[PDB]
Amino acid sequence: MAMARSISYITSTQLLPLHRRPNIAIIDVRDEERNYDGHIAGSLHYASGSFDDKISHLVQNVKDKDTLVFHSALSQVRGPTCARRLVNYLDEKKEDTGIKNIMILERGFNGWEASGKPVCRCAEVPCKGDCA
Ligand SMILES: [Zn+2]
Repeated sequence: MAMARSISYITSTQLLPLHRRPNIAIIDVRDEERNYDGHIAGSLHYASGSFDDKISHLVQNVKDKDTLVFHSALSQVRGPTCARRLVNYLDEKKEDTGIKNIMILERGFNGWEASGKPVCRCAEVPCKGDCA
């Protein structure tokens, strides 16, 4: 009942009605190497030494088709922080949002970490969306 107007999270099913196409990707920030501590799937984690040199980078590579999901887990608390930095860059430039549509994942990888063994293991490089 009125809860889907850009800049919002989507439930497991909410992903069905949309599922635009590969144009979607999940952004994460913390260090990447310090977050996984092993392997992983989907969503790419990045630094934050600039906080603005990462969204100009994404803005420069909008690729036209672009859907962005932030956090990678379930916005347990950092989600708002994700938007916080979004504001930081947008503050540096203005009306940034290199992404066509920004939303937050309902599951991300909370089930895997929380109730799906520690973290992805395997022994490959391109294993899953993002495995470090
Ligand atoms: Zn893996």
